[PDB]
Parts: sequence; C-alpha cells; structure tokens
Amino acid sequence: NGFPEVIYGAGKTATQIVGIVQALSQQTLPILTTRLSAEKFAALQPALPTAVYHATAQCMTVGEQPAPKTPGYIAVVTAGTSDQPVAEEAAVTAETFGNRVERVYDVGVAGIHRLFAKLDVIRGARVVIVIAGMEGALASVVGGLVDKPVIAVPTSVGYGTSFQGMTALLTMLNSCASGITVVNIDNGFGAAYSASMVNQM
Amino acid sequence: NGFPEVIYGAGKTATQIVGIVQALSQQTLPILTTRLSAEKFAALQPALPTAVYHATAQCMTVGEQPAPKTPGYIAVVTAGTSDQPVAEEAAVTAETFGNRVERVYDVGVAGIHRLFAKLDVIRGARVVIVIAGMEGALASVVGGLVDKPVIAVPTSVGYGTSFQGMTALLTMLNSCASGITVVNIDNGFGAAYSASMVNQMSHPQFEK
Amino acid sequence: NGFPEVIYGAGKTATQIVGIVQALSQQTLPILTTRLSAEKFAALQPALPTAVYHATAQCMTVGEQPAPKTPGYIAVVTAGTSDQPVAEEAAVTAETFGNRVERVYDVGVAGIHRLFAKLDVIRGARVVIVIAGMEGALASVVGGLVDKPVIAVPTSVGYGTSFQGMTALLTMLNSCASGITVVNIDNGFGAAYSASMVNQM
Amino acid sequence: NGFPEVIYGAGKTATQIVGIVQALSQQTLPILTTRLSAEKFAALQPALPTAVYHATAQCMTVGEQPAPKTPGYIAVVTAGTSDQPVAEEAAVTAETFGNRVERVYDVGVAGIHRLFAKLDVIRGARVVIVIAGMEGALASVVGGLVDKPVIAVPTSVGYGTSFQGMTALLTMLNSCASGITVVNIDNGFGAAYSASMVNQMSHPQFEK
Amino acid sequence: NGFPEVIYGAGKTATQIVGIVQALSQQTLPILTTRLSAEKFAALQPALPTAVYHATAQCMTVGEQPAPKTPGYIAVVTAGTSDQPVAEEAAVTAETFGNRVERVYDVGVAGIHRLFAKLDVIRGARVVIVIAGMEGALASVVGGLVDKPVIAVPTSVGYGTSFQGMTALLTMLNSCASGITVVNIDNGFGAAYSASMVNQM
Amino acid sequence: NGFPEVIYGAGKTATQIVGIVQALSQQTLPILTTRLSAEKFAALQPALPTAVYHATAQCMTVGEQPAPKTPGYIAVVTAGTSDQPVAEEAAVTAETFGNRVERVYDVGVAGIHRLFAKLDVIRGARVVIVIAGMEGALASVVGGLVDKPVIAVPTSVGYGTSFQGMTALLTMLNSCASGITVVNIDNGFGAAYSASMVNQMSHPQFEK
Amino acid sequence: NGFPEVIYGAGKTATQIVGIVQALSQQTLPILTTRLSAEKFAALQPALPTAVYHATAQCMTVGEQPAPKTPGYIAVVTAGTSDQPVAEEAAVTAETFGNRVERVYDVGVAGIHRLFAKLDVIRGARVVIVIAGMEGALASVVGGLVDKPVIAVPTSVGYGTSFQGMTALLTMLNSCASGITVVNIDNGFGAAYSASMVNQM
Amino acid sequence: NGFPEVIYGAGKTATQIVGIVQALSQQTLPILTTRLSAEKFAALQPALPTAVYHATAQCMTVGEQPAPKTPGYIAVVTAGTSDQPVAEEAAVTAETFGNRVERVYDVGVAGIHRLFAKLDVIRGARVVIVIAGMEGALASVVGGLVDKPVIAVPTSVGYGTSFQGMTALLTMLNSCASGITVVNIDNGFGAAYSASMVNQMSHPQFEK
Ligand SMILES: [Mg+2]
Ligand SMILES: [Mg+2]
Ligand SMILES: [Mg+2]
Ligand SMILES: [Mg+2]
Ligand SMILES: [Zn+2]
Ligand SMILES: [Zn+2]
Ligand SMILES: [Zn+2]
Ligand SMILES: [Zn+2]
Repeated sequence: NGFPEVIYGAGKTATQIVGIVQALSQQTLPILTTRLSAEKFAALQPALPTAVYHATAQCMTVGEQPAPKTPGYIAVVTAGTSDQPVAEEAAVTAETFGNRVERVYDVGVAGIHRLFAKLDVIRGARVVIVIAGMEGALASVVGGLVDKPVIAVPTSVGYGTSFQGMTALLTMLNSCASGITVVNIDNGFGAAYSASMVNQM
Repeated sequence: NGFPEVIYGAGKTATQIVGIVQALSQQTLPILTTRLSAEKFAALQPALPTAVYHATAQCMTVGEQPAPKTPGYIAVVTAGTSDQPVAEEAAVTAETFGNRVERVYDVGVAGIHRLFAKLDVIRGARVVIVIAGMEGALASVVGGLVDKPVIAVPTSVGYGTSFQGMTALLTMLNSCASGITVVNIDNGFGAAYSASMVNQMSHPQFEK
Repeated sequence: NGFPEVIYGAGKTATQIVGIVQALSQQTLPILTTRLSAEKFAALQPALPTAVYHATAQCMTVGEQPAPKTPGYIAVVTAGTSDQPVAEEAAVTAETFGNRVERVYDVGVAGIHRLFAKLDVIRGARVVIVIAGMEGALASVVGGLVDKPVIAVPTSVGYGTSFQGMTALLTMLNSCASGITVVNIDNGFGAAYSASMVNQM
Repeated sequence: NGFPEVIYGAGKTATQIVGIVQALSQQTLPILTTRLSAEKFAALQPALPTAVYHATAQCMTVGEQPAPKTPGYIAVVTAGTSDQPVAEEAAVTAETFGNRVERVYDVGVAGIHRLFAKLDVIRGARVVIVIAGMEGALASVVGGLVDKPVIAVPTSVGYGTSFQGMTALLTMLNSCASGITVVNIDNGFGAAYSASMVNQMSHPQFEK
Repeated sequence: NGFPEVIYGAGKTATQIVGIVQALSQQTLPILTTRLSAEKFAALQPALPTAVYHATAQCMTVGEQPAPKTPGYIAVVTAGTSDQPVAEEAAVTAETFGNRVERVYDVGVAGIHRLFAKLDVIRGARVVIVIAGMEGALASVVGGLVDKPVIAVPTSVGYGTSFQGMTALLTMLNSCASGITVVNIDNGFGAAYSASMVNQM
Repeated sequence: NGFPEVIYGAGKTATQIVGIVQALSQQTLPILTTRLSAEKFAALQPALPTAVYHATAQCMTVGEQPAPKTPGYIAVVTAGTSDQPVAEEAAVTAETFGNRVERVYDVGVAGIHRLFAKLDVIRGARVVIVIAGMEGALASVVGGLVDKPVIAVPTSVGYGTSFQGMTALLTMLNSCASGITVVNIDNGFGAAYSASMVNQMSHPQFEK
Repeated sequence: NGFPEVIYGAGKTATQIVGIVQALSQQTLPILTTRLSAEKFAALQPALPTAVYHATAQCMTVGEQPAPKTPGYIAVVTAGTSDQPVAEEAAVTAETFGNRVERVYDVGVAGIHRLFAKLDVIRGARVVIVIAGMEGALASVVGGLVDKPVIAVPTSVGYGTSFQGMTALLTMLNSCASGITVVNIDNGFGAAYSASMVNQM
Repeated sequence: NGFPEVIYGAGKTATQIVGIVQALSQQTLPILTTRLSAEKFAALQPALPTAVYHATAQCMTVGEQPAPKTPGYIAVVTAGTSDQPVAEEAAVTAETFGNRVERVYDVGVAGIHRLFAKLDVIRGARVVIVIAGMEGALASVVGGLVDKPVIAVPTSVGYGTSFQGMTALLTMLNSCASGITVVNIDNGFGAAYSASMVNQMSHPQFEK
C-alpha cells in the first residue's frame, strides 16, 4: 500500500481515538482522522500535541508528512463557497496520501469566466475532483473541457430542490460529457482515496 | 387576445381532431395541433387537405404562418441532436404565434466551444428557450452568460437514472437566480407560449 | 445591466458582508442583500446606519433607491399568510431592481371571491408572480384568467403531503393553464429577477 | 345491503368473467363489471347476449339500470375532455347503484368561466365527484364554492412530471379542510361507490 | 351553513387570535380553534376565561355548545395510542360541529379481537373516521366490515418505513375494501368537517 | 444440502435454458425453473419431453416431485384471485423442495369472514406464506392471529398509486413485531425457499 | 406461547410503565421493555430495583431469566459499530425470549477476512440475523455462505445516500442470495421475535 | 487526443447513423457505435460492409481493433450472466480504445467461492470494472479486496423493488471509501471510457 492509516472519527470518542492513534506508535507513516469535530479536537490536543487539525476539512493528521510520492497533481475544483468543507476533506486526504494538490475554488458556471481563468491548472492535473451542490452542472462542463479522469462529488449544501445532495448526485451520474465517475454525497475522502490511486499509477 | 387556437392531440383520435378543426375552421386563422403522431396525421391527412404536418415537431398547422409581429427574435438553443423534437415543438409554436425564431441546435456542454461560437446570436434574442436532457447543464451555462429572460425545457431523453427528465428538470431549477425560469418535461409548447408573450411586449397610420 | 449589486447573505458572516458592501462604496446603484437573518442585521446596523432591513423578506438594502425604471408594474400574488416571507423577498427584490410592485396577498382559492375582488389589479400587471404552498392550485387559476407572463413560486410552508414545497412545485409545473413558468422552491429572489427583466423590455 | 354485484375485470380474462357472470346471474339483479377493455367485451359479447358495454367508461352491465332510489342527484364534474373515461366509470357505477347523476364535464380552470356557468347545477347536488388530472386545481376551486361533500378523483392523464396522477392526487389532498375527500388515481368506481352511500342517507304504504 | 367559525391557530399569534375571537362577539354560534399549542392557550386564558382547551386535540372552543344537530353519530376509530392526538382533533371538531361522537380507540389489528369487541358501535355510526399510522391496514379491515361511509386519516407517528404518514396514506388510498375515502396526513379536522356534512344530510 | 437446482428463466431464452437443463440433467433429481413464460415453454417443450409446465405459476419442473420430507405443512394464504400467480410460484417451489402445502386462497380482508372460516388450517401450518397486493392488510391480520413464523409477499397487482407493489410491501414491513418477515415484490420463490428451510428443521433403521 | 410479556416503551411514561410491569406481578415469566431511554430507566429504577437495563439495546428486563428453551443458537451478525444499538436490541430480545445467542460483530465486507474468521460460528446457528446500514451488501454475502434462515435488519445509521436505512432495506430485499427475509428498519426486536420462533420449532 | 469516434445510436435511426459513419469515415480509424439494436444493424448492414456488430454488447465498430497501447489490462468483473450485455459494452469499448481486457464473468456473491477462484486475475489488473444488479454487493466485496481503482456499474436487471438499477447504484455508492467510484445505470461505455484513461497513464526510437 504505503497508504497512511485512516481513522473514521464520526462514531468514535476522543478517548477511543487517542487509543487507536497511539496504538500506531510504530509507524514512520502518517495517520489521517476524518470527520472530526472541532470540539473533539479540543479534547485530543493535550494528548497529541504534535497533531494538526484542519478546521474546514474536519481532518486531523498526526505524523511527519514526507514528500509527495509522485510529481503530477490532483486538481480539486469547487462550484461555490458552500462546497469548501467537503472539498477541503478531499484536498487534505489527497495531500496526506502523498499527492500534490492544486485547489481551484469558486468557479461555478454562473460566472464561467472564473472557470476559464483557471483552466490551464485543471488541464494539467493527472486527476480532477469536481465538487458541487447547487451548480452540479459544473462536473459536466469540466468533464467536457479536460482529457483526464474526473471524479465528481455531490455535496448536501443547498436549497429545497437540492434534496440534500440528491439532485447533485443524479446530475453528475447523468453528465453528457464522458469520463466522469461519481462518489456518494459529501464523500470527499472517498474521492481523494481513488484520485490518489489513479494519480500514483 | 390575438393567439392562435391550440389543440392538444396526444389524448385525442384522428376522427376527434377532424371534428375540432372543422368546428374551429369557421374563423381564428392559424390552428396549432401539438403531439400529433405521424400515424394520426396520415389518417387525418385526406380529410384536412390544407394541413401541414411538421414531422419532427409532431405538430400540425392549418392556416398560413403569420409574418412576425415584433422585430426581435426568440433563440431556441439545444444541447444535443435528440433534443430536436421538443425544440421543434417550441420553434414551430413560436413561429405560429407570430415570432421570428433563430435555431441554435446542438451546442451542449460536451463541446462547449460550439456554444461560444454562436453566443452572438443568443445574446441578440429577446427571449431564449434552452432545451436539454441528461444533466441539463446547458441552461445554467446559458443563464449565466445572457441578460435576457431564459426559459429552460428539460427533455425526457436519457438512460438509467435519467428518470425521464427529472435530473434535467431539477438541475435547471437550481439555476433560477441566474435569470432562468422552467417548464415541465418535454413542454416545448409551454415554453414557446411564454417566450411569445415576453417577446411581444406599431404600424404608422399615414403612408402613401 | 443597470442591475443593482446582489449579495447572497446565507453563507456569509456579518463582517464578511460589510466587507463586500463597503467595497462597493463607488456606486450610485443600490445593493440588495437577500436571506439575511434579523440577528445578522442586528450585527450590521452600526456599520451601515443608512441601510434598510425588511423583516418578512430578510432583505437588506443599502443606497438611494431611484425612481422606477419603467411604468408598468409586477403583481405579486399569494395564496395565504404562510406565503408572505417569500413573497416579500420577491417584492423587495423587484422594487430594488427598479420595478413598481402591486402586492395582492391572501387570495387562495378556498375563498376565490378574494381573488376576483382584486382581479383588475392582476390583469393590469405586465408580469404576475404567483406564490403558493398548500394552495399551489392558485397558479393555474391565476394563469387561466390573465394574458401576461406568470412566474410561479412554490414555497416550503405546509403539512405532511406538502413534501416541503415539492407538491407545490409539481403542481405549478403541471398547470393546465398555459403561460406559467416556474422557479425553484422558496426562490422569490429568482422570480423577481426574471420578472424584472420581462417587465423592463 | 341492496348493492349490485361488482366484478373487477382488469386482471381477468373474457372466459373467466363469463364464468363469474353466469354464476352470479342466478339472482342479485344488476351486475357491474369495471375496467373491461373493448377487446375483452368483443370476445364476451356473444356469450352474454344481454350485456351492455359502456365503451368510454370501459364498464359492462347486465340487468337493467334501476330507477333512482333517492330524489337528489350526484354531480360528476370534470376538468377536461380526457377526464371523461374515469368520469364515465364514476357516472355509470353511480347510475347502476341507483343514483341520478348530473354530468358537468369539461369545466377545468383554464376557462373557469365555464365552471361558474354550471355552478347552479353543482351546488344542487347532494354529493359532488370532481375529476381532474395535471394540477388537479379543479377540486380545490369546487371544494371552496360548495357546502356539500366533495369526493375528488385524480386521473393519470398528463405528461412529464405528471407522474401518472401523483401531482393531481397530492394537490387534491392538500385541500381537504375545504370539505374534500380523495380516492386513488383513476378510481372513478371507488368515488361513485362512496358518493352513492352519501347520496342514499320511503314509499307510502296506502295508495289507490 | 350553521357551521361554527374555525380559526387555524398554527400561523397566528395568541394576540392575533384573541383579535379574531372577540371580533366574533356577535354569534350565538361556537368558535373552534385548531392546532393550538398548550403554551399558546396559556397566553389566551386570561382574555378568554370562558374558553375550553383540549390538550390531546390542541383545540380550543369558545362559546355555548348547543345540543347535537342530528341523532346519528360519527364513530372515530384508532389503531393505537400514537394516533390519539389527531383522532382527538377529529372528535372535538365533529362535536363542535354539532355531531354526536363515539370514540373507539386502540383496536389495531395486531389484537383484532378488540376491533370485534366494539364492532356493533362502529356498525351503528352514520360515518366512520378511521385513523392509523403504523397499522394503516386498519382502514381496509374496518371498510370491509361496515356498510357506511369511511373516511381514513393517515397520521405521521411511526418508524423508519412509515415515511412520516406517507405509507399510511398510500395504504388507505389502496384499500381493497370499497367505500373508503382519504384525507391528507394528520388532517383530523378535515375528516370531521366532511364527516359532519355526511352525517347531517 | 438436499435442495433442487434452480434456473431463473426471466432473463434467459428458450435455447439458453435447454442448455442449462441438459447440462444439469446428469444428476440432482428435480430442476425448478421460475418465471418461464407460456411462450418460452411452448418453444422448449419438444426439446425437453419430461418437463411439466405449471402455467399459472409460470414454473417448469423436470424430474418427479418428492414425497414431503417433514410431516408439517406450509400454508400459502392469499388475499385475492389475482394473487394466484405468485401464490402458485410459492406453492410449486415449496412442493418441489419437499414440503406439503395447504392452499388458502382468496381470503382477503374485504370479506374477512372467509379468513376466519379457514383459520383452523392456517394455525396448523408450521410456516405461513401470506400473499397480498393493494393495501396488503392481509399480512397484518394473519400475523396477529397466528404464533407460527409468517413470511409476507407483496404482489405488484393494483392500480394508480399501487406503485407496483410498494404500498403492499411497506404496509407488510410495518407489521413485523407481529412475527412477520418480508420478501421482495412478487418474490413467491424467495418466500417458499425460506419457508422450506423453516418447515424442515428421521426414518427408523430397523424395519421388517 | 411461553412468550415473555413485551412492553413497547417508546410512547409510554415511566409511571405508566411501572403500572404495566407491576400489574404483571403474577408471572413466573420475564418481562421485556424495548426502546427505553436511559433517562427513563433512571426514573424506573427505585420502583423496580430487580430490573436490568441494557444501555446499547435500550431494553429493560424484569424477572428471573430461566434457562434457554432450546439448545441451538441464534447468530446476530453486524456490519459495523454504528449497527451495535439495534443489533443489541435483537440479542437482548432473543435472549429474553429463551434463545441462546452468539454475537458476531464488525464483520462488514470492507474487511471480509473478519467475516471468514467467524464463519464457523455463523454456520452453526439455527438462525442468522444480519444487521447492516452502510454495508447492507453483508446480508447477501452472509446469505450466500449459509444454509439456514437469514433475517436481515436494515438500520438508519448512515450518510447521505443511506436515505436513513431505505437503501439498506432495498438492498436486503434485492439480495441475489436466496433465503433472506427482511424486517422494517431498526426493528431488531421484530427480527428476534421471528428468529426465536424459527429457532424453537 | 487519440480516442476513437463515438456514436450513441439509441436515439438515432439506421439511415441517420449511415450518415454519421460515412461522414466520419474520412479519417479517425476506429468508430464505436453504442446501443445499436440487432434490428438497426440488420438495416445498416448492407450499407456499411466492413462494420462488425457485437450482438450481445449491442455495439458496432468499423475499422480494425487496435493493438493494446499499454501493457496492463482492465478486468471486467461480473456478478451474473444477465450482467453480460453491459459487461460486453464495457469490454468492447475498452478494447476499441486500445486496452487489453480480461473478462471475469459470473462471480456474484451467491457463490463467492467463484470470485476467490479468480482473485489472482483481478488483483493483477490496472483498473477493475465491476458490473452487478440486484443488491450490487459484488462491488463492495471487490472494492475491499483490491488496491487498484475500481469503477462500479449498476445494471437495471432485477425484479420488483429493483427499481431498474437504483438499489444496485445506491448500494455501490455506499462503498466508495473502499476505493470504488460509480457510473450511471447500465453505463458500461462510460465505465470503460474512464478505465481506459486510468489504464493509459513508449517505443524505443533506435531499432534494427
Ligand atoms: Mg440571465
Ligand atoms: Mg366544501
Ligand atoms: Mg405472529
Ligand atoms: Mg480498493
Ligand atoms: Zn449536457
Ligand atoms: Zn386543471
Ligand atoms: Zn386486502
Ligand atoms: Zn449479487
């Protein structure tokens, strides 16, 4: 593998987590903890003073992050600011997994020029992760402009007909551009996990 | 009013529509018949000798199409070639309601360069009808690029979780703050009926 | 355009907003801020003493509103009192955009006479915005009685089978009257944005 | 009891229904057969020589229709011409259950003046069956204007997000505080079966 | 009519309500207020000392209730205790409307004998209102055993696949017994309104 | 194991199933083929001369049906006559898996007296399969009256918001605390496969 | 029967429950109370000092549990830790009903080896209850490896496309392995009730 | 780019596709036509004499299939025999896009021993396409056992609450943290188009 150790922090207590983390005391490899509330990192910090917490991403990393495993980069593209929390979970997961990451945020198609202003960056990625909720159409527009794997992530932030990400999920599954592959809602971690594999062939 | 008479032919038979058309033929000039299957017209055709069937729109008109009443036009914009049937329903009722139509077909977002190629023609419309299935992304992109009212039609073409146009409809509905407004799945007639009202919002009395 | 500047206040902090508003210090044009909680206008008011807050609408306007751009008016029609908050977001958005607005409230069809009591007002509008949740049927009844563009807005206020506006959305999409066009749920802003364009041809 | 015998013919064959009808023909006077396709009756028809097929209702009766048992009537009110098949199912079972029916067809809300034209006849019913598809607005409007019990039937006619009558059903269900009550999609028989109970809630013994 | 005056208390304030109630100071007829929280009747009571509040039903009645308008009775049938609040809204609405009411509670089919133990009461009603959520099947069982109008009311009290009354709604719409008519979820008022009309032919 | 071999014939052709049956005919005694349309068997029939088609169950067996392995029986209980096809699928696979079956058809709840008439036979089963569409009330009623395991099958027969068995399925699922357990819509085979395991939970070695 | 007395504690007050429990003062048989909050057992304990409360299961048992009625055992299989509360309701219900129970937890297929590490235990049960939410696929995998009745229980613990157990319900109904039978969501009690009957033939 | 040209033939006629193919035949080497019904090819076939129809994939190629561009392979893994049509769509477009494919059909989880039998071949792929209907459990099991990217395709084969692939799709989507990624129902072409990009991430210039 070489895959860092991943702790799903949703169902675990701060004590239970320190118990898993320090039980991995023998690893030169980093440890990622995803879906970790700020109130729970508050609890953890005295036990793990060498840990790093990423507010938006709700991710914690313990350990020395070594250099990127590979030169190419993953691009993480978002439609709007409401998408930032789950995009950040994809960026931190990908970086902890050893990938260089280029963050291309707020390029939703209501101001499509912003998407073109940053298009050379998207086109130079080995993998593109597209993240959207309201403007789920962005996956299809990105997918029509790039010749690399695109992994779409629907998010649950939206209004009434967003159906808490469900519309966004169906929109990405139904993209008229080919080459788009989809993960379940809010699952930025899952997208980065796959993108990391694809990137490090 | 000034509107043509409209017959919804999906539920009705050939015999039944000949009745309506011959009862309305007393006046009113143009008569628009929507959702008329190729087979129903074939059975109509000898009874109504002046009717024109617009095959791919699945529409039938009797009476001659008017000269455009306003100087603008309506842009009918299309994502793919399979959006053409409800696009032609929209464009044929728009023309029958007295509007000039400009067709911008097959500029979906898998080759968005094609949409920029025609963006001069779209911005120059008074109203824009955008027709798309699958993701329905085309409406969002158009809505953000033009400052004219846009009316989005989701089509039922697709596969799998296409859910017969639902994905398209819901996606277009989530772009309304861009100046977009939406009708029901495959409802090209409805779209054109509204665009026509918008597009139509005189002739000098003393000539030689 | 001539369109006033619009700030979506849902995802932004009171400080972030003052930052956008005062960064538009060079505009003779008004600035509309939609979806702004009363607790957030509480925060804003010392910074923007010249601002106006509309309670029902959750809209804030900074700037000198100049005269209507055009003589005709938009009619905003509602089924019941539960519809007032999102109807008010349509009325304030339309007025800030430069349209004269005639408010025709509480004319749901359980007392259809109220709808006829105010029918000359609806018929004289250039555009009609119809707003309903329970009595979503009102869009179709209005659409059958007027010869102008009607933009229907479903709202999320209702009981069990209202499906939080979803029934109302399907009802308006399926109107048997022609000439009705629909926006997503609760999106009074969007309706006024379009109605404003239509009005000012 | 006093009710006619009822055969639901949708799932059954021609051969199978001849069996039931000849087994029930021993007594019971009128026999109502619902959802009988035009083709099934054509195959029935020679075996049951007294059966009458009501084509557009897709119903079959054997035995003569009774004289109305109560003096009121049931109003069957319809939004559009394509609501006529489940309207005729409602009206033919109502008449077969011994009720006088008054048909008020094609008064949907796109021309609501037509509904006011007949409002005298609707208020004068004892029960009102309202039949509509698409929005189903007609039931709300009727429910608010009459103070008799109303039973609303959603029909499955429509297009797109019509969802085969769901939009109609849900819309009618959201008007029940107006004195409206609802049955399943296309269930004209169910509606008339209840209206008939409501409408039927004597003959002097000493005559010359 | 003779129908008492009905106030939907959901969207109105305690002050707004006293304003409607006392504006009906000239009526020998009662006034029903439905969907009224106990905290809101707490507010009302000093203004309306002659009012009556029904806890389960969330209904308030002001006025002298005169004798039943008619001899026959409405039967209100429930599947279980979770149905009691909305059944009580049907019973109080029917009684205020002038109907005698016979309450037949907790006869769900998991103990069908209870339903037979009270069957003569159900069979003697002019109208039966059936109320269920989990055991929505009860409408069909009752409808198969009685020869009078049955109005079914689905309720939102249930577990995961109850879909907050939606299953119960579809179950009653699809009863294999004929003669069942359905109202929207939780709408005990609506059922009694119709049942009252049917009862008083 | 001791189970017969099972071929799901819905997706497969006639040619394809002859292949499977002749490849499995080497041993295994009885072969159960489910969802075999009347037309597919007609095309099979000359190639497999010992196969018996159970028309209304839409099942095909080759090999002779065993003598019941356990002394109890399985009760297959049915709400209406149109539940008979998935009832016969359940009853024919149960009998092919070596169980005695007792059929209690057409005791739905619109005439619940019929269910009490046969309640002696239902209580006396070891397992009970209950098959119903529409409301699916029958499963609840049965679940509350018997203290044997009950397996409920929703059927897809119905109209309107029947939603092709969903209403039935959801209704049965909301009665599980009564000792009821549920399978997928129309899945009579699945039900009987489980009932058979439950029903089958020896022969003296020294006879004359 | 011999079935212990079961109290559904969801809709009942702590006082109402003591009222039912002590009204069963004449029983050599145990009494199970399911769906009982810890705050409600807090209330009960002074009245019923001989009661036992199971935290995860939210079950209370009063009475002397006698020996298992039968030698074979029910196996209770879970996909992950989020499934433990409703699996525990199945285990406690089955044990109170007189069945021996073998708890096989955390064997979801993302680490399928754990499922094989405990496969002899699953194969030796007379009945298997499978409990899953996210990894609802586990029912089908278990059902393909065992020759005994399998009763699947979907749970509501999950992420966006879990639809609060609904996906898990459809997944179990649609298992490609035969011999799987399904209960409604979260209904661990119901599964054990049936499993108990099947076990004690 | 280097990709073959792709024609989506579901919505198009025979006449219409001959047009596209003869207009694209000027260059581009291989032309992949998806969702081409057996009847449409029969009508195409005389006009395009070099076209090969892959019946069970419902695909048509013109031009010869390339030699694999990369040395790895793509594993196409299948739960059941009825997953074979969208598996063959995936495998035929993968091979047409220049990839070596290894087919691991009919290893669904009702006999999971079959999947372990071939696990050597699956781990040895560079990408894995997993195709399943009904529960769709196969994708989860595969996702947890391999450390290569997996692309899961839900198929619409099933019965009842299969909901035409929804159960499969939703189940696969709930296993993405295992390194799984998903496409739309029956979208074998989409899956192979992505797998092909992943699998394809030189030839020495100086030979004798
Ligand atoms: Mg715009
Ligand atoms: Mg009324
Ligand atoms: Mg039982
Ligand atoms: Mg993996
Ligand atoms: Zn598109
Ligand atoms: Zn209508
Ligand atoms: Zn039934
Ligand atoms: Zn499978």
